[PDB]
Amino acid sequence: RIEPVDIEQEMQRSYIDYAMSVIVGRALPEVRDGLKPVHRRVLYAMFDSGFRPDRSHAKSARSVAETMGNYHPHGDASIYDSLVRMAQPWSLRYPLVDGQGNFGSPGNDPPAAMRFTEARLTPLAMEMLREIDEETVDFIPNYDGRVQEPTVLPSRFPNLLANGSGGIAVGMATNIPPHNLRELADAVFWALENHDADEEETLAAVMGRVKGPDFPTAGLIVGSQGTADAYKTGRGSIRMRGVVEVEEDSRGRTSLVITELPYQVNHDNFITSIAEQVRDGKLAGISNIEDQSSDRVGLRIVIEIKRDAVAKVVINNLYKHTQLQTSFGANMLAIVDGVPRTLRLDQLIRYYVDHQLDVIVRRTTYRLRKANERAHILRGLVKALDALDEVIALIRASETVDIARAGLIELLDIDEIQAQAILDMQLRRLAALERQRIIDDLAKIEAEIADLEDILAKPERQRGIVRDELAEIVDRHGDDRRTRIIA
Amino acid sequence: IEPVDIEQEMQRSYIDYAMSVIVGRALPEVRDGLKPVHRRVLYAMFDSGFRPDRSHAKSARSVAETMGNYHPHGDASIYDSLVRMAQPWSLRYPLVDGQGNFGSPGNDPPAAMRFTEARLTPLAMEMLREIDEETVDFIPNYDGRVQEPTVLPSRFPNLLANGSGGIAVGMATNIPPHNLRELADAVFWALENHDADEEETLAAVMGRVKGPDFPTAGLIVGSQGTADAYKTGRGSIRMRGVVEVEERGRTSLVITELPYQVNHDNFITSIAEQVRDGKLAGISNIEDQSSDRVGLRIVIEIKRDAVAKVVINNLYKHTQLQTSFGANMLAIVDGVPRTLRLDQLIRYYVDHQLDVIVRRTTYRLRKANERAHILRGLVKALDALDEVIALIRASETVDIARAGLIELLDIDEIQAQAILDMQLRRLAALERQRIIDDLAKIEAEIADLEDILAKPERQRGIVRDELAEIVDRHGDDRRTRIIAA
Amino acid sequence: WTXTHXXFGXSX
Amino acid sequence: ELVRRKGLPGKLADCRSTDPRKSELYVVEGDSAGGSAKSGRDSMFQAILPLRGKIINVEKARIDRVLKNTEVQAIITALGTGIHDEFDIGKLRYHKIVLMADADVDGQHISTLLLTLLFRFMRPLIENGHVFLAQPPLYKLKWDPEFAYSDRERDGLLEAKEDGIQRYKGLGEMDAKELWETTMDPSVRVLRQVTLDDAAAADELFSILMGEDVDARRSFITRNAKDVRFLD
Amino acid sequence: ELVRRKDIGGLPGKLADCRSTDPRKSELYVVEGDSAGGSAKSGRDSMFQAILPLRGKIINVEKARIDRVLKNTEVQAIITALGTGIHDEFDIGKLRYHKIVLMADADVDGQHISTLLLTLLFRFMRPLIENGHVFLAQPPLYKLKWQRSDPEFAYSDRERDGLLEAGLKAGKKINKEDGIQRYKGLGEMDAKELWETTMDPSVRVLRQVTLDDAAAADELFSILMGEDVDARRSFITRNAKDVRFLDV
DNA sequence: GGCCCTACGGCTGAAAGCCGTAGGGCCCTACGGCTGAAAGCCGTAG
Ligand SMILES: [Mg+2]
Ligand SMILES: [Mg+2]
Repeated sequence: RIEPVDIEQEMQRSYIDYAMSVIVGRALPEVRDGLKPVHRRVLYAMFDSGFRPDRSHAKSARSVAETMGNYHPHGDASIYDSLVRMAQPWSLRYPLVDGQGNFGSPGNDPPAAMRFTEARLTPLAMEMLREIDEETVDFIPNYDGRVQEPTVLPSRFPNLLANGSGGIAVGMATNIPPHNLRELADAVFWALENHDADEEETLAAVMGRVKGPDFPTAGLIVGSQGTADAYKTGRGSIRMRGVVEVEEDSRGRTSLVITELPYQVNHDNFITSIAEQVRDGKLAGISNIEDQSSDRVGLRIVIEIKRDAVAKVVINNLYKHTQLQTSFGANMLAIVDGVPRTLRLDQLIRYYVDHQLDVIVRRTTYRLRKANERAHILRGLVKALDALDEVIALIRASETVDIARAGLIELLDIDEIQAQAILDMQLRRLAALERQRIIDDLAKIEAEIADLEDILAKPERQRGIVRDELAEIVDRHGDDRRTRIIA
Repeated sequence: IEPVDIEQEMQRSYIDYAMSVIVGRALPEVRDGLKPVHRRVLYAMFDSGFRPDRSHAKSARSVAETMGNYHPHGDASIYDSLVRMAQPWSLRYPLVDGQGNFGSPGNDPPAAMRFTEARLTPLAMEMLREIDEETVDFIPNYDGRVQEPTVLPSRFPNLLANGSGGIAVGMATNIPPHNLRELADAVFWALENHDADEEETLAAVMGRVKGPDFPTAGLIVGSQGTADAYKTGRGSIRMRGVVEVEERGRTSLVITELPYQVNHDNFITSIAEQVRDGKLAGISNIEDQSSDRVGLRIVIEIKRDAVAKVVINNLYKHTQLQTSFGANMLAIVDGVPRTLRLDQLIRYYVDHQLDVIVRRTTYRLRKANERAHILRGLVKALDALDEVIALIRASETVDIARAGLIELLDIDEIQAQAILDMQLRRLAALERQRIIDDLAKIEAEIADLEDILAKPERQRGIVRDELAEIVDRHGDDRRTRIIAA
Repeated sequence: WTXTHXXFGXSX
Repeated sequence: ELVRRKGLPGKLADCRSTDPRKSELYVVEGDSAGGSAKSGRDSMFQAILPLRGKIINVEKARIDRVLKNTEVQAIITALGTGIHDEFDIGKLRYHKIVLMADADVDGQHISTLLLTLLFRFMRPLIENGHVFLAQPPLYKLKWDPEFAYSDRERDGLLEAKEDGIQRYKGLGEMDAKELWETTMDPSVRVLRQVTLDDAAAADELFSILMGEDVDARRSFITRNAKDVRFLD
Repeated sequence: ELVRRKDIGGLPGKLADCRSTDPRKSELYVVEGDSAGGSAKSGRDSMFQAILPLRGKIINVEKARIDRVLKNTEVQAIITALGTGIHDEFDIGKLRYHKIVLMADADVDGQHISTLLLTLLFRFMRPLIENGHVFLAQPPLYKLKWQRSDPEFAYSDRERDGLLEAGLKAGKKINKEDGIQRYKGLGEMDAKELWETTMDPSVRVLRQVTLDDAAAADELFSILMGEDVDARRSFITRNAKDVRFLDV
């Protein structure tokens, strides 16, 4: 049954199919949780499996397989590699995986295999999954309908801005830098307080509270144009540099010691690129290059220079011809309502806060539904405490369990649910301390239901709940700025 | 810095390696007929749920749970181990059910771990039957965090049904497979004749186990090797393929069957390398006309100045079209390696089945006595129901209710708690008489169980009944046919 | 590994 | 007629028919799929050439690299015709060249990388319609079973967990009898035949999609994406 | 002195050399596994410690005819990293590292690999044992993760039960759930662990390999490693019985 | 035994590769017993 199909239509259909699939579901972060699908599905597979911080580490193969079989039908190669990048403190400003074992280094030094490493969620990753079981995010069936998976994660801190994201898609390519957590919290606190501000009022506020990127690798940002260009337009270009100190040898010689380097600069490739320009003799002022970095002092590259050479000139030449100075090319692309968008800083803040409020409103509704259920049961239980002797009589004189059920509905004014509760109730609960705990649990739940209806009714309180929960988080988990900013 | 003599080190280390390989990698336990890696893949599968009532799980999840919890070696050689158990040209009674590309009888490798799916087979469920009833010793795993079975209940003579094969240090084992129904006739003997001696039993089993039965069909040629192996633990069993001559004006040789463990691609290559050498003339051309619909079919047109019998026998000679399975019945018994006769394998498996059923009955008895000692305190609470309800209501806490419950009647803390936890549902008319009736039924069962533990005659009976259930449902016709020479 | 038992007594 | 192997590519399972008219080269997304294909094919007519991964993009790559990519060499050899000016349709070893790439989205992408090779390097093979695409299913909704060829066609078919929906992420998840009956049995399969109507409209499309102008590719994607479902 | 690869080498590729040029202060760790070699490349003292990792099992040089052995890339790598030469051509003056540490898993397959390693050294390079250059590094078995204080490492269940008892009795506190990490090989260790337990000279636990009698070693090697299966079978059957009682 | 080839975008700075998700690979060794005269087959392990 041959079916002729023109080549222009097939190229168009198949290549746009590939491109949309790469753009919306592989390479680009979703704006609310900061996560490409692979990150979402790995960390959900871990959460659902138990590999929390409370429990002990579980071999990576178990997370890689659980992910591949229930959520992510791709190769175990790249899933392991993704999980690993999430565990490295030089790759994520706020790592979401707690790895045990050789997970690599800043250099060409590779990570150990999947069978030797163990891995579990970090406490921040648990903030990413806080109350995900309270119908706070939309769930959809996985590739084969056997289970359900999150569409987005609660993301109770702003992941996308905290850890960045970098992704080559088709036709576009995102590259958002990370930021310092305490700062982003200030920006969000503003955006919650001034919920009404027009876009440019908001933009100026966040821009002044979010002084700039905070790379896991520390180092230096030089000047402010690129950063401003990035947050105003979503595209900028941010000059970064590493840190050099000058040392004076016992015998008058001087040396240059590199201790920090720009973000995503491979240490091995950098030492190789200096040595291959004294060997090709275009970077003079150097005489040897010794790599004294050990796991106990951290990075420590020592460059000894000629006595007929000036420290600051060789330094500026290193800035120009190596990556001791390189530009982070910001391009702030992200998925909003399933479409790609280049976003300004105020948009990355408002859209995240709007997600948090969706989350708290959904969470408060869920708790309210479940609380109404519980009070509808304890009210049918106090209605039977008051009328206890008639009840027990009816049941000790009913042929079946169904006859006693129908009789308890006839005898009070209650559901089949309240009756069924009554029959399912243990005798251990007929002591006096327990019959009191029942009336009191009703008192407590009606107080709580009041509070929840209040919340759902005042957006002031909703915003206030976001503020106070995120301030708890920042205080347990915020850290100092690593990357130093200058002019 | 302490010194060490090279002699002492080489000895301590090589002995530790060799004993570890002999007892825990290469050689099968005699009861369930498994190496560790097999026992741990089957057990992680069971524990994970990948049973035949449920959808095939991605084959990466079984490898991950096996290596994570039980078997700390490489995913590669655990995937291969699992894959082999699902090839039906490798297991006469396969224990893994494979969806996907699991190799071929030749050199087609299996699809990577990320592509295939895998679950347990019904027989493999019978290797695990009632493993949750204290039917086998468990020991802590490689990090004490969970526990693993030393052996599986193996409710069928897996070691003989499926063979084993393995290279260790200083030795090596090669038990062929066998027909499950024949093995069950021999086990039935050893049960009806439990007091009989070794001469007699070896006679009777050799007479019900006519020989190996291979997944690949083929033929066994000669009765001697079969008999050597069964009588002394070692023996050389010659197998043959099946040739089907067919007569465009052209006369051909169609191979439809081969001996067990003969690679189909390496076979063709050997014919073509000995016709390239030119030391098997008489062949016009070799063509694998083989496919999933026709099965094995290697058609071999022969020259019109060559005869069929002559060339067939040349092939028997220089190739593996006939070749010799060299058994060395060797297994681990009570922790040590032992070559064994067919009477010592059947008997050792049988003793295992009896062990399993007296252990399961011990477990069932203890749990029955638990539930009865509870039920007795409940019915004592029913005969004095008004006193007990009034007592509790008048109590202040639940501990006070409990103390008063032990005062009123003569009950334990287990029994008082079981009355306290008792739900109102059970104080209905039909439900109180359910409690009574239940106590009665459980005391009946308790009697049956005491009775089984007294009478070995009964324990052998339960083995025969349950294994025939199995063999009727899962046994099959003999494949390899037996001829003489 | 000591040479006890084999039939009766299992292998030791 | 043409000789079949017993110089041709290392990885090629070839057919045992000497008449290219009645023969078929199935081209496949790596070794694990090649396996199930070689087991479930009809070896008399069908050959199987597995390729490792995403083949090199020819439109972005200088021609001399393209010809050192081992998989490209495998493809040129397996067909025999030669390329460009030296192209000799006479030497064509198979008169259906079937592209069987994994039913998933990355298989559509491999399909495009390959149609690009065949258009820039053996365009008459497409002119005479010797180039096909096979439709290995992505999904077996078991229920009167049924098969689905993309994440979308699954939900229309479940609207219109116990071995029900079964995803085929490659041909490697497929045991030969199913791959025979869905894609390769000439008596029931649905092959799709590549045709060429405007060569110039075709030529410009390939430069836009596969070439180095990412500024022209972006604008194409954003101008024709929302409107792809409606090209019929 | 000797030159170490840096950019110009002339040495094995898997080798990660040391900066120091003086063999009397340099050490080569031959390490089972590329994961474990990689994480020893990071943990080392780059000044003095070089790393040659080994894919798994080495070629048995006593069963294997001399010709296949020199064509074997891993054996050729171990030879080139030592500078000396083999058989009659051997020269201890050209030795590249005056301590050779064999570091393999504390599992039976690391014993097999350290057995395939000491067979090679003894047949191709006997003098390196005779002079006490060849050591064995004892990996740890447990990490004890005290809460408030530094972790401790333990190299035997005896030491583990002693350190757990002593710390708890000192008022230190330990989680039941994730509190004591049992290692099953070197690949499970990060670079800091490998340093703090098998590479730092001041807490290392090495064992110097000596040679009392080169003639009963000759027959021992012949028995265990060679092609005479019966001699092996008989040797294991004679000596397995008394493995639990050799040090009483 | 992690190390290899692809796509994909944007930087550099001018011809490649780096970066992070995806498609797909490569095959050394020990061990015992074979057939056949060396050797590699087979099944669990690094
Ligand atoms: Mg190990
Ligand atoms: Mg040998």
